[PDB]
Amino acid sequence: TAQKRPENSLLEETLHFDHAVRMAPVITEETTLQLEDIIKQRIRDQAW
Amino acid sequence: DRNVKIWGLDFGDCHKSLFAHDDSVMYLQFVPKSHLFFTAGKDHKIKQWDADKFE
Amino acid sequence: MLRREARLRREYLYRKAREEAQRSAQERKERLRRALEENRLIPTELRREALALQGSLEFDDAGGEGVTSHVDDEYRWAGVEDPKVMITTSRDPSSRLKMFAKELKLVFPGAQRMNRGRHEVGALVRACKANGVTDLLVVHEHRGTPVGLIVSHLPFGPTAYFTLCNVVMRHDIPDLGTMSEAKPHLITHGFSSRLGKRVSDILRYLFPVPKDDSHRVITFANQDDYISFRHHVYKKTDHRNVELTEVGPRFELKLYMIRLGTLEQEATADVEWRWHPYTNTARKRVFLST
Amino acid sequence: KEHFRAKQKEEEEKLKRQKDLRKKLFRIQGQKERRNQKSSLKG
Amino acid sequence: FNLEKARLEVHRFGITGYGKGKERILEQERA
RNA sequence: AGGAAUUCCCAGUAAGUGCGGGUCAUAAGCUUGCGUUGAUUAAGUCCCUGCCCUUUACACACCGCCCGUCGC
RNA sequence: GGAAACCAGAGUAUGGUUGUGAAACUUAAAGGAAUUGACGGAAGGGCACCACCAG
Ligand SMILES: [Mg+2]
Ligand SMILES: [Mg+2]
Ligand SMILES: [Mg+2]
Ligand SMILES: [Mg+2]
Repeated sequence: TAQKRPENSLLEETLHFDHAVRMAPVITEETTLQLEDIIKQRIRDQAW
Repeated sequence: DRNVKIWGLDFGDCHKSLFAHDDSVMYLQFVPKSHLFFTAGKDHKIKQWDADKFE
Repeated sequence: MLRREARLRREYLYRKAREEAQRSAQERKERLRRALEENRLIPTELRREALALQGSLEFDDAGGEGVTSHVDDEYRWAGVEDPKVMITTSRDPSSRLKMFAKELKLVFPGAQRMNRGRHEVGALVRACKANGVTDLLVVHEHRGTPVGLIVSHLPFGPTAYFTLCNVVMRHDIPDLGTMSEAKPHLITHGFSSRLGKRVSDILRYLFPVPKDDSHRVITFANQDDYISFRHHVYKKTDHRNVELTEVGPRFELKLYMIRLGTLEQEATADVEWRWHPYTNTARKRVFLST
Repeated sequence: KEHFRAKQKEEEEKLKRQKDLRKKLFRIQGQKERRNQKSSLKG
Repeated sequence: FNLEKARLEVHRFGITGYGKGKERILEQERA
């Protein structure tokens, strides 16, 4: 439990555990340029 | 044809191809000191280029 | 009118029950039709009742409506009439939320935004149905940032629940100017699964039919069950080269609920699909893509 | 309840043997249906 | 040119000469 | 009792007040429902800032040709 | 006399196998099409708590 272990002990323990759900994606310039490429291709083809 | 091409003598590789004039180019010559050349074509114009920077 | 609305809903649910029977009834018909068209033994499951299928097949013609689909019944006037969208917020909105609701009006052609005061949730749905409002949007906020979105189709249409992730508004960006406000072209990308076809339909029918030469572009892009909303206008400087300038808000969506009823019927409507996060394989599964 | 469960078990093995026995008979009937294809148009 | 496709469409066009009522009984007989 | 600038708002609307819930997402000094009391001004023009379109169903009546450039 | 005789088959589904240079160079439509193409001005009709007016 919490009382037995010293304070802030787990910060250096390097334990292994699992996460419930996927983390939200992070927006970056590389995503923006890739997404603009998809729109640009469809505009040229007029594939509305 | 309107293009002008720069080639390396060591291996015969084309560095660049430029639009240059709007008609056939008539004459070409480098400046003596550096890699800058002058060109003339049937488009009433004279242009100079930097062979290193392709500009 | 109240009796009419109750009467129509029972017809809507009743037709939904037999859509599976009619698809099964139809599918066995072509196998017999294929069996007669190319001389081959009729399948033994169709060996009985084969003549009955032939009589109905001979009755079959272009005049009949055909097999019923619940999606078509919900979105009956999707093409023929332009949608009418009403946008409202939760009670006691923040300053930044009232900015966000002001922007969604400009995004959707013909949308109107009304002040939410002390109006109960039930009364809004009643008023919207009376005046022919096609779609209703409700938006939530947390600490000045919008966090939830609900899209409801008023004539007993599906209700879709969304949560926003990365919201950037035009009011943050200085000196943008004014929007094109024309009827937009829609770009839908990444929706591959059957449910993905369902969700993209709800988002598409919020918009009217645009013109051919319209320069306004709205993009819904799906990447790992997260839908990206982007708004662009393009100018053709010359052939094969196009410039894109971004206008309008930028935000992400995550669907977790679709209910058959309207947002006045949380207590009675069935759930078409829900996101279940506590399944053992929840982290490693996606639903909008195949 | 225990009796009824045991009765279902006999039926499952019974239906399993029923399928195999009819399988030999079915192929002979299938051969007859081939002849009806060639005479389907004629009469 | 496939006879099996050709034979049937010839057969269908042949029956129509008899009449609509004769169509029903012959098509019933076929199935 | 909160300057310069700047944001929002037309009827049970603005504003004040209390009482619940935590609902398979989001939410803890936050988030959402429910009710009570309930206003001032406005129902119209393109003057500024802009947006969407146009300038080729012959009742009566009314009206009677938008302009310019470069290419082929 | 006719076998307890006589003689000596289709459907789906899941997998496999197969069926002299265009760059080292070029965003000038590899250098286009056009009686069919590319732009600009003015005027008229509407509209907006992304504009005025009154609060
Ligand atoms: Mg208030
Ligand atoms: Mg109130
Ligand atoms: Mg103050
Ligand atoms: Mg309160």
